Formats: sequence, C-alpha cells, structure tokens
Amino acid sequence: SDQIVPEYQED
Amino acid sequence: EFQECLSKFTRYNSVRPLATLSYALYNGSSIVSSIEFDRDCDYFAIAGVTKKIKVYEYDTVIQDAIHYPENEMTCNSKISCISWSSYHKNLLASSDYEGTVILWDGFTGQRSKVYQEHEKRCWSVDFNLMDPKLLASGSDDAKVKLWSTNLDNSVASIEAKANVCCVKFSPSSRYHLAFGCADHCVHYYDLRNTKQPIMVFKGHRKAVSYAKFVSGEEIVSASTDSQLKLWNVGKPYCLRSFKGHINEKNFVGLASNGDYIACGSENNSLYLYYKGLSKTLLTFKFDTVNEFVSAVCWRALPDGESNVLIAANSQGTIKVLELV
Repeated sequence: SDQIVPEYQED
Repeated sequence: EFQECLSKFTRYNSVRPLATLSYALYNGSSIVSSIEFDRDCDYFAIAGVTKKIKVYEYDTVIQDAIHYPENEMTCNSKISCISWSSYHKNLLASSDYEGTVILWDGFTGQRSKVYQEHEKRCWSVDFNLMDPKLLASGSDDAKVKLWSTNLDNSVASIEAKANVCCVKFSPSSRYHLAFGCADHCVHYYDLRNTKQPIMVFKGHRKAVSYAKFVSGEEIVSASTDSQLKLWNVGKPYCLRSFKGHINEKNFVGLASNGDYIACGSENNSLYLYYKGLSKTLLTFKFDTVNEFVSAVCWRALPDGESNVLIAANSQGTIKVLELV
C-alpha cells in the first residue's frame, strides 16, 4: 500500500 | 520540579470528541497523511492518498452533524505532507509522491509556484517560522532542498546519507533546521553551513519517521521501533524514550504542543504523553467498521489553552478531540 516508512540495511 | 511533573501529568484524565469527518470512495484507500492549521487556526487542511487537499473551517465543523469542505483542491499525485505559512494566511504548501513541492492559495486553489527538482518521492515540507520567503522539502533522493517563494529554483540543498522522511524548521531561529533520515538518526543543521551538520542524534533502530520541535531546545522524534525519543539540542543522545504505543511500520503521525506529545498507533488509537515522563498519559480508541492512526496535529491557538487537537486514522476517519 502507501504510507510505508522506508528502511536502511546497513550491510 | 517533581511536583510540577505530577500536576502536569494529571492535568487531563478524559477525552471528548467534538466532530467526526471522512476524508473519502469506492472502498479505496483513504489514509490521511497530513493535517495542519492555518496561522489563525481558523481553518485546517487535510491531505492524503486520494490526491486531494480538503480545507475546512473549524467553527463550522464543530457545529451540526454533514461536513462539506470550504475549498477542495484536486492534485496530480498522492500527497504526503502539507504546511501553512506563518506569515501569509492563505499560503499553504504541499508535497506529493512525484517529488513536487506545490505552493497553493489554500482558498482560491491557484498555483503560484510548482517546484519540480526532487527525483523521487517527497515525504515532507515545512515553512520557515522566522523567514516569510523560505520553505524546505525532503525526499527519498537523500536530499533536503530549500525553496524561496520569490524564486523558481532551489536556493540550497543538503545531501544526506539515506532517505529523508521528515523536515522541520526551528521555532526559535531562521537558520536552524532538523530532519529525520532513513539512517535511524535525526540530523540538525545550521543552513549557513551544510557540509557539516551541527548534530546527529543516534538511538533509533529504524528510520526516523517523524521529528517535531517541542521548543527551541528540545526535539521529539518518532521511529518505526515503537519508540518516541526526546532530545536536547546539545546532547547527542536522547533524554527520554516514550513507549506504550505500537509503531513498527507506518507514518502514524507526531504532534507536539508546549509540554504535551501525541502520536498515532497501529491499534487504531491515539496516545498522549507528557514530555517529562515516559509512561502513557492517556489513550483514545478510534471506532472501526490493520487500521492505524495516520495524522495528528495540535490546534496551537496562540495565547490560550491548547486543549484540542485533530487526529485521523487509515480508514479516513477524522476526529477533533478536546482534552478534559
């Protein structure tokens, strides 16, 4: 859907 | 100062709904992304996924039951944020998923500026509270762009390390800005030098979805780890963590007025905290007919009692609430 907060790995 | 903490924590014990509106349509998504009051708090604007900015007059809404917007503006794409100007009563900005930053006359619906430089989805915009010409936007392109209402192109840009999810100007300086990044941190900049941040606040484990100024000395951030965090401008690590709500995925909204913080939750409820105590002050449960509160805002009436705010859930249900 929408209003989805992003996300960072970080590898 | 303990007694004052007590008297402030027990100031409110109940909530009273004053109105109920619907942002919607064909049973489609009607999530409300942003709710903001104009300078005089005479009108409030609502923006979300239906690609429509709906403006309402506050006094007309809290009377009778049938609520038609004073002015409705159809947009090209889904909207993520809005912000009224503190200098011009009719000036109202908007950011959408195209990365566009549109300046509106919230009444006439006219477009005086259409900023198209962001290359991906734009999450947040905000007007400078001490400079009438300036505003700012942040996008998924790892960029925070500065706009002047008297110019077509951006005047400056800060390059972040990951996605920018929220931006905000300080209410105590025309040169201080803060933004929450996907790198789980809150960055604090003096726009005179952008090389070069002033502070980088670490503590969150997920992306900082929201970040508001409690004052000129304290910031509150919301991240998708079921955590609110209170920071001092001088201390690189948080002063206090607020838990009790469920925010692991969505932009559930964050709003601050003086000494009180309110944020949405994924149990279809709004949570209210006092900024000097970690435990929940009170909770309001939305009715229902996966639903999450999506936007909240204080009716910060200058020289008065900020006893009323507005919240809106993912079902499109919007409610004005007075703290009793």
